[PDB]
Amino acid sequence: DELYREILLDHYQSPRNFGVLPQATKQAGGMNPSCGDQVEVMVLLEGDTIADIRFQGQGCAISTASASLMTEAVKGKKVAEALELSRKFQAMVVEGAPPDPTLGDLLALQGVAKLPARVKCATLAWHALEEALR
Amino acid sequence: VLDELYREILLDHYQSPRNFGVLPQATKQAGGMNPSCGDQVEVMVLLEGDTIADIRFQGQGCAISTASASLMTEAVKGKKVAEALELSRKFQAMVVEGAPPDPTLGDLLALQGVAKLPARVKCATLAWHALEEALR
Amino acid sequence: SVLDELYREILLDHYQSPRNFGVLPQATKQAGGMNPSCGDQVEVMVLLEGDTIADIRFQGQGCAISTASASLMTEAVKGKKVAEALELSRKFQAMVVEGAPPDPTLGDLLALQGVAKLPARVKCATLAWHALEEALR
Amino acid sequence: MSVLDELYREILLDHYQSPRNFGVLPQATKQAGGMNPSCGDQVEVMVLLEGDTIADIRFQGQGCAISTASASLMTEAVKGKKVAEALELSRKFQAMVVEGAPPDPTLGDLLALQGVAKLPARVKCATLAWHALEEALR
Amino acid sequence: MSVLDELYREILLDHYQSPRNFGVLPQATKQAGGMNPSCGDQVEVMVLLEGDTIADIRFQGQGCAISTASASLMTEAVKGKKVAEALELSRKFQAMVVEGAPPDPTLGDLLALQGVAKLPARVKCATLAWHALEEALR
Ligand SMILES: [Zn+2]
Ligand SMILES: [Zn+2]
Ligand SMILES: [Zn+2]
Ligand SMILES: [Zn+2]
Ligand SMILES: [Zn+2]
Repeated sequence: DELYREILLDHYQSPRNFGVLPQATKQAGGMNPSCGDQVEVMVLLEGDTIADIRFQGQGCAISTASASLMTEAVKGKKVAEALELSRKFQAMVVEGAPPDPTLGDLLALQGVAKLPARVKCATLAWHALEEALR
Repeated sequence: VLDELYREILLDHYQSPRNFGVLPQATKQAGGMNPSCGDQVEVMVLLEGDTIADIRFQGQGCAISTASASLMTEAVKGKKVAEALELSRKFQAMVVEGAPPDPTLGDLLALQGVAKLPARVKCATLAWHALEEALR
Repeated sequence: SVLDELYREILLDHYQSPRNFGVLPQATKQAGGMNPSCGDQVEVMVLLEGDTIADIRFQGQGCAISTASASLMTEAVKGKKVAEALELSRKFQAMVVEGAPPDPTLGDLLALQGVAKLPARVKCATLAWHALEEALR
Repeated sequence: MSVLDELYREILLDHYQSPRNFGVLPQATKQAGGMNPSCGDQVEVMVLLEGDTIADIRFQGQGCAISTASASLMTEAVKGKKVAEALELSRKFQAMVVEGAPPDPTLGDLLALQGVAKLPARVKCATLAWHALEEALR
Repeated sequence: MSVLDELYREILLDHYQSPRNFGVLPQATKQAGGMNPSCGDQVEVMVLLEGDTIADIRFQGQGCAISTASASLMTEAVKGKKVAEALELSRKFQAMVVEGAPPDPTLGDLLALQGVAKLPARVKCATLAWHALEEALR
């Protein structure tokens, strides 16, 4: 709908779930020395569900929007279902895999496939998440 | 241009969704969840007789479900329950079926493009199904 | 082409933030319009300090075109002589209804020039103007 | 540039929506008016002069987005400048919009209206506020 | 060319309208001013040094949208970095906009100004803040 341009802008300027989790079950950071992106993901698990999740860090607009979108994409889902969006998303931008409708707002970051130099900027948050949920 | 205006309508509603929130003394509420996208919604309405005196929606999902929910509450607020149902059928005929858009849909016509996006049709109709469920 | 798409932005801006939206208690005259085609409704109120349209505002719920049109309408008419407003009304209708070459004198109104290609939406744009014409007398 | 052309468009839109220095100016040293009936634009420029410098300036009127944005951008470009300087900027501005000549960066945000050179029927919409300024300073 | 283009335009607009680290830096260790004699852009960069680390940095000035956005983006890019890392960024930024070199990925959000390279006469509006930074750090 090309309104995905707004999704990117919205999340870049108003990142969701940005901050610290008082009580967290899992936590893992990530960093990109080159661009200067850094993100730490905190997660609260209840059973096999991501009860709450938040991120912290600074970096380019792409990494900030990606972290925001990722937190919104997995909150309330099961760890398994979360790891599936991760592997998938990494496909949309790393291997240039084909788009997937079940990614919803995450689609807004397809173009990252192009300009493979910034792919690192978009997967930082997802790597941190997987390192947390493992 | 029509295409330019519809794009702008969807953006405006995604950015500033109308009637977002909760109704304190809601006559009847109803919730809804999406299987293919995982969109979740809940609609609350205040009825004075058979007129939707007020309505509100909350929850969240993709941009489409939010814009569609906003446009929906805007179109039915203050309207007769029967009118809300009339708009709902017209909307679904447009989005679900390839049916030629009913001109009385107004700004809801901006979501016409979803008709050619299955797996995304449920993102648009979620709010409407919850509304119907809320109106009994 | 920084300007080549300015009209679209002007139009989109008026849809988003329509001007003179509200009411004018004690308006010299008022008039309402409605086209069941799209389901639009409009209320026009004007301040006639004699022969000039001092202030003006519009009410009613309708689609984006009806909203933008009535917005662009009030901005193009406020503070102008009654006759001047009607002159613009004719020029505007000539543009959207008859699809005639838009009169450059229309200024910002040219933002709606594309409506001439939309038979099903012509009344959406002209509604605010017909209401204006009924009020102004 | 594309990204830059869009930044400029945003600048124009901003000045269109919220023009700067818009309104009457108390103690105005002088003021001049201008009309561009070809479009239906009208503008009034008022200046407060102190020596050879424009201490303050404002404009009023109504018209297309281009003329209003040109008026707003013009007030911001000359406020606090030397009368001769303002006139110099007006020279360069009209040279860009009327002669399509290569505009130097000393026009700054005014460069947003550079494309008007390719739009003969809009040149007067852009130059109106400046002719008024010049007449208000003469 | 349009996904990030859209985002880049937004970044520029946002930094120009709401520049970051804009104000006087009281505890400034060193500072330097830069000026584009013609465009009228002026900037002053103040840095608070702790060892070889730029602990804080702020800028002051007035000018065109490009110069403001650039100064804003520059302060964000170098705050918290070592002096040598800031000078490298400056070198890369100038290679991008002055030499038109293949934009170095490490520039991040600064890549939003890559397009200024296509407008030679406006390149000085983008580099002004960086020259002031370098002078302050010398
Ligand atoms: Zn990055
Ligand atoms: Zn959805
Ligand atoms: Zn209509
Ligand atoms: Zn004009
Ligand atoms: Zn400059």
